Amino acid sequence: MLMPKKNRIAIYELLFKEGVMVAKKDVHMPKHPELADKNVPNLHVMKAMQSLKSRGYVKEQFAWRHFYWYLTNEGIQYLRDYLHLPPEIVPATLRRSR
Amino acid sequence: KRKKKSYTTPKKNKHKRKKVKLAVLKYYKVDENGKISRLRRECPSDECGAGVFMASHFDRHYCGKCCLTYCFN
Amino acid sequence: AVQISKKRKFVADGIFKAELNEFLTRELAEDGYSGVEVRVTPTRTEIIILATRTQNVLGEKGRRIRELTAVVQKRFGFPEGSVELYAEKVATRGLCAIAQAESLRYKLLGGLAVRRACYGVLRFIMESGAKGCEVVVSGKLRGQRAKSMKFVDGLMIHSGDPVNYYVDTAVRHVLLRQGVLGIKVKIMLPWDPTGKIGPKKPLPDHVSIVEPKDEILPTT
Amino acid sequence: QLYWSHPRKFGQGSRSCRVCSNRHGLIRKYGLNMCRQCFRQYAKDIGFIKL
Amino acid sequence: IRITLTSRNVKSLEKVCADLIRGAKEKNLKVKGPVRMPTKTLRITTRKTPCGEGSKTWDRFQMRIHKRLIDLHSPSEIVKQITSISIEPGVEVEVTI
RNA sequence: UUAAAGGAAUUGACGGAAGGGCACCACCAGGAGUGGAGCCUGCGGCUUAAUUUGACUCAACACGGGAAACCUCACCCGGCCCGGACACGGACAGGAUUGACAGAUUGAUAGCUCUUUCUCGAUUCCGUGGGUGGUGGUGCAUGGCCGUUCUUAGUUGGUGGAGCGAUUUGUCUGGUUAAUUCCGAUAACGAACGAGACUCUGGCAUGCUAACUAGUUACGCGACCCCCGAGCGGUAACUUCUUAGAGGGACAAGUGGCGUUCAGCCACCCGAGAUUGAGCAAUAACAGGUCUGUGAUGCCCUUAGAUGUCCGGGGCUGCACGCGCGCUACACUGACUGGCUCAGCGUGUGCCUACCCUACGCCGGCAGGCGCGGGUAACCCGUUGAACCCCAUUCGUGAUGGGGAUCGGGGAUUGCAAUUAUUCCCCAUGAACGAGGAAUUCCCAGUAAGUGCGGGUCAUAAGCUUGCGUUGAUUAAGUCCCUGCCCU
RNA sequence: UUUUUUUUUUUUUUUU
Ligand SMILES: [Mg+2]
Ligand SMILES: [Mg+2]
Ligand SMILES: [Mg+2]
Ligand SMILES: [Mg+2]
Ligand SMILES: [Mg+2]
Ligand SMILES: [Mg+2]
Ligand SMILES: [Mg+2]
Ligand SMILES: [Mg+2]
Ligand SMILES: [Mg+2]
Ligand SMILES: [Mg+2]
Ligand SMILES: [Mg+2]
Ligand SMILES: [Mg+2]
Ligand SMILES: [Mg+2]
Ligand SMILES: [Mg+2]
Ligand SMILES: [Mg+2]
Ligand SMILES: [Mg+2]
Ligand SMILES: [Mg+2]
Ligand SMILES: [Mg+2]
Ligand SMILES: [Mg+2]
Ligand SMILES: [Mg+2]
Ligand SMILES: [Mg+2]
Ligand SMILES: [Mg+2]
Ligand SMILES: [Mg+2]
Ligand SMILES: [Mg+2]
Ligand SMILES: [Mg+2]
Ligand SMILES: [Mg+2]
Ligand SMILES: [Zn+2]
Repeated sequence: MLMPKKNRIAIYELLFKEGVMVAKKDVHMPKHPELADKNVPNLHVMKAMQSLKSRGYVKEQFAWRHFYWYLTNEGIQYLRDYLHLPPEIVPATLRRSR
Repeated sequence: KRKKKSYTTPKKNKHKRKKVKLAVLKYYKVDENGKISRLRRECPSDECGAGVFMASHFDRHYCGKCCLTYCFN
Repeated sequence: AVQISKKRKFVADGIFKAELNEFLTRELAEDGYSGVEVRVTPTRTEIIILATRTQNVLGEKGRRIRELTAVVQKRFGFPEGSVELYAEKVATRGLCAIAQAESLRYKLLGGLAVRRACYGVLRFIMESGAKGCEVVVSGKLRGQRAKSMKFVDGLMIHSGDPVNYYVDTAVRHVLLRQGVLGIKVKIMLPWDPTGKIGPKKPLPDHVSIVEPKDEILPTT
Repeated sequence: QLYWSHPRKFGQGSRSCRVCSNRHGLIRKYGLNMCRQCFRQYAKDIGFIKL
Repeated sequence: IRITLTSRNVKSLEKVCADLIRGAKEKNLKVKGPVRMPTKTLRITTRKTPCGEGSKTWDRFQMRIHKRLIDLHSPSEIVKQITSISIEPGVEVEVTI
């Protein structure tokens, strides 16, 4: 019922890079939408981000077909759960301003 | 409308698969207390058979990962 | 290696404006969101977000505007920081009807009976330079039957052309345990001949003349 | 597994609204995809006028 | 080198065209006039109602597409200066060499 | 035995009550019809495994932009899937969780189930809860929207008088207007919405603007005609036609008559036009319709053998019937065959997620095919060589050659699939129908009507609908009987 | 000159 093992770490890598995840509601069965950022199509994106929005790790917004994923400071407190793996790096939204 | 449903039962409870194995599965044979004997056949090299073995069957030889099938008369 | 027709590029731009605006009103409903002006430049695309609380837009470190700057890039494919977002402080809060209905919503969620909230927003709008205003609230209020409520203060135009640049329509939904409440706020902007306050064309009915000229005119 | 058959490259199934994933009421083709129900909501944004 | 101004409304079209002519004619630039391409009208007609009850009542939506062509035969170095104008957001510019 | 009966008085509504008006969803004078036939397509009723369902006077019935081969699809019949988020807890397999070859099985090449046993690497799985999803119910729980009351002129408050009050007076005796439109009178005073004013379009126009993505005149070259400086079409300046911006131009202004100092009406000159078509559109409502447009939504219902979801068929089309919107017709003012001849909206490809328009040449009788070329468009299709009409031929009052349904055989073309529906074409078959009873609809000038084209749906695609044109009448310019509305 | 009838109950009220 799982993804491949590279899939979870890759999609959390994309979230830890940008801080913004975006997909659409088209659930993989009548047609095959692929994210332009990754290889895995869209179903596993949904199943990965629903675990975050359920536990409260990543907030959710919906628009016209699409999901946008939003990140709070509580979201950063559970970006610490991703920071289990690498050294201390903030995703490049919060950190600096020129 | 106001339709009402029920089970006619001409199709009983067919269970989903309950995977059956032994308690553990012992594969490797030691000869002379230190020499390795392998009882079962190995898959050919299509980036599967290096550490993945075949299945035994009445006539078939099945590869687990990449579904390579050999069979001989 | 890409171009489309002039007939379809305008309607694609319009669907882009509508998508952007209603995503910003679906997730910026917390503070006072008024609108956008989207400027295009062949090096950079600016998005001006007319909003009320720019403190809530900047946030902690300048965080939310940069997050939504990444958001707008990651679906429309304008990379490398080509799209730049800015927020602007709306000076007349009570003049934007979209802002005032959005201010009415968060009061009407947490208690705050409909009479007190509606008279409070009407006195504020009428104090804020408005010539006339109308607030209509429909929904399950104090019963099972849908008793609609109307509130009119001053001077309202309904027919003719200059509705479309005198009357600012605001239509919003409120979810409560009773169900839903539909609100309609429409505010007739005052005629100011110069500036950003109201429209610059006068009413065709309201005709201004000049006061008398002179007096002395006798021969030498 | 067979989740997807039935090529769906054309016809009524391939037509999907851009606003609420509707397919039943017909969807136009001017570079635009709507319902005709939510088009009236959004014509004032996308820039159509009656006259 | 020609410039195509395709705009959303007529007043901003006329104002950016007048600004371009005023910023053009002080130089020694031979200018071809603001030629008026004919108006395209994209029409959409709508049933107005989610369910089919009542009198048959139709919307009639229009957009007017306006287009002006201006020819400025020159070296392209001057055209780079001509491009730099604080332009109205409802106007689209094409340049063609 | 019953909780009212009743009295005055106010506002609605209504009146086969009176006054004053208005409207072709009303009439008169007329036109085209519809209702009669065939056919297309909705609805009721049957049949059905299901023939999914909403709407039932205007204010439902070519409506859900509902033109379905499956998808759509909500209904049957059968087979898979978890997308069971997430907590706590159970086994925790001393790591074994799912994926699958082959064989049986099943429509299936579904590891669905059984035989068989390799793989899979801490997401599972089992359960207690919660939750998710729903074209399920409830439009009489609701928002949004739409329609209608209501295409008529109506509607409301502040202060003040009247009355205990409900309310009224403003909002009116009269004149006038499409109009609560104005003039006037006046216990009312100033006001506001609506109508107009406003926006688009139409018509006129400057010799303003100005044009190699539009032209024109000249000037050439150039082909033919006669040959006589001519004539027809191929390749220097000016905007009249082509496009579109600013501006102007029409106001009852001028005359006369009817008019109370009036408000205004009638007739006429001049003009391009003495006013065209729309849009928007009040206060208050319907217990109008939509939960099947929505991630707009309350509550209920169902949630793993699912009302979620795919997947394969079938179906909404099935016919002793009645009804509605329509198309083709009933022929000589016509059909057939040839020739001649002029349009306007607007549409067209690598599109925010899946998509063309066609020029040329050659093959084929036609539907069509093959190469080649253009068009992201005032550039190419396309000086959109349209139909109607016009000229010539044949047919000659005959169910005739009008009529073209019924249906036999074949041929292209889309598509994953046309069979119990595609569509197009060829040959054959050749019915009813003789201008339509009771009744009813629509309509005043580029109008009804004949006719073709473009768009929406789409792949295939119009008899539908929505815009465009093209040819182009008859009879009104009036009333309140009939239908219905507004004011005392 | 006509011209009659057309189930039955569904309708509750505020602070400044
Ligand atoms: Mg309402
Ligand atoms: Mg009495
Ligand atoms: Mg008559
Ligand atoms: Mg007929
Ligand atoms: Mg008939
Ligand atoms: Mg039925
Ligand atoms: Mg209702
Ligand atoms: Mg209903
Ligand atoms: Mg309602
Ligand atoms: Mg009802
Ligand atoms: Mg009194
Ligand atoms: Mg009164
Ligand atoms: Mg001209
Ligand atoms: Mg009204
Ligand atoms: Mg829904
Ligand atoms: Mg049907
Ligand atoms: Mg019939
Ligand atoms: Mg009808
Ligand atoms: Mg014939
Ligand atoms: Mg015959
Ligand atoms: Mg009739
Ligand atoms: Mg005919
Ligand atoms: Mg068509
Ligand atoms: Mg088409
Ligand atoms: Mg239709
Ligand atoms: Mg009786
Ligand atoms: Zn939608």
